[PDB]
Amino acid sequence: NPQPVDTSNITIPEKLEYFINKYAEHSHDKWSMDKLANGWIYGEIYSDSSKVQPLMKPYKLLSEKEKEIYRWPIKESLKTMLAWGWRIERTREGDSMALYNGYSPRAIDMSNVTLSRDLHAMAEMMAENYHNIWAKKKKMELESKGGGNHPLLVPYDTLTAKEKAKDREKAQDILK
Amino acid sequence: RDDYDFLMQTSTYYYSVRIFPGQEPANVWVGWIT
Amino acid sequence: PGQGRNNNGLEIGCVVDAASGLLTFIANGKELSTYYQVEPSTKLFPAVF
Repeated sequence: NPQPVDTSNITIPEKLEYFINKYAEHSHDKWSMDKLANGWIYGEIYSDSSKVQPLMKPYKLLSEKEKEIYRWPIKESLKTMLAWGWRIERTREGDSMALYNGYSPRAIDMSNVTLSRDLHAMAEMMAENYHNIWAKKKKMELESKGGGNHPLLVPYDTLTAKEKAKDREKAQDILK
Repeated sequence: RDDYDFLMQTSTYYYSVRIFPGQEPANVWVGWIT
Repeated sequence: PGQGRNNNGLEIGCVVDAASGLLTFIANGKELSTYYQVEPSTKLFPAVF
């Protein structure tokens, strides 16, 4: 039975707004890298035929609607990690960077960061929760449409490494 | 750009170390030892 | 100050003046405040820790 943790009653603190904004900008940067490397059509205007929809303007220049598509996954991510009683705080380094401070993207590589044992463990556990959320959604839609059994609807332990790669890398990205 | 006579008469030598992206600069020291 | 860490690899340039025994460093086109003065006949090995 897929039972993701409940996040309705949890509220993200105010100091995490800057984190949410930064992560959303970074996600937009990665997505721009992805599509530009793919061969996407650059966003000067809004033309349907030439596939120029997202406009790839700076996250500064994105509207609130396009800002939410990145922030919301981060919102439930923070809600999930906080609903587990975890203590997240901005350290002296965060205070120091706060004191310190047409679109050409620049996204830092994240695989360079080395993750510790404990953070790795909670990374796999939150990836398990992510898979549980996806499994619940998949189950709901499959008995909504009344047919088919998806192979990936299997316990996270029984999932393979390649099948768990998405959730593992998303957890590693947020922790990193 | 540079002066050929100054290069011939000088005794100043140079090298450089490029810490690649992904390696934290705080963990790297650059200089000379005996 | 915390930089973008993507513009280029951090290129620290070590300069040694053997005629005067002066050791200077350049962070990125800018001369660093730290400098060293060495005794004559010193042998210096370019080292990185």
